Amino acid sequence: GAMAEEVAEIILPASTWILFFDASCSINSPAFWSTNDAVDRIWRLKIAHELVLLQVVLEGYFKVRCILRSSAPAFEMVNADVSELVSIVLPSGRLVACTTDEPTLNRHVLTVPPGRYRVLREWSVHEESKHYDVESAEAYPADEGPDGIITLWPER
Repeated sequence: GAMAEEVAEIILPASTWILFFDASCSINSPAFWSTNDAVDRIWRLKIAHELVLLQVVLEGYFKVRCILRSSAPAFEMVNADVSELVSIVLPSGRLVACTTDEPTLNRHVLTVPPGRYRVLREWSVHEESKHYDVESAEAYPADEGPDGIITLWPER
């Protein structure tokens, strides 16, 4: 039960929002960001479960582990300070990430079967606050993090 099926980690800088979405989502195109009120249209995508939003308190470099799991995790993230159950729709199954600092990041996270997933966002503010002074992804200490874990399992 609760079997890890696919696992990957990304390390990226961010000052406010890390955004997870299907590669086919409108946010993954320049036309989304070239027109006004992109911040309102991000929130509408979140409301519509087309993106998942990872907020950070201050600018830093953060390690995010993403897991496709057969069900909800048997063990919570050990140092998590917050846990929220949301969902995401992935019409192509290609899960990618960007930030409001780098909208063109298009960072591949995982390729999962297309469909709708329950999503657990686990985040450690304590771990996040260790990494505001990280200069680069390469300088992120290998034995530290993840600052958060994003777990997907099929919405049934």
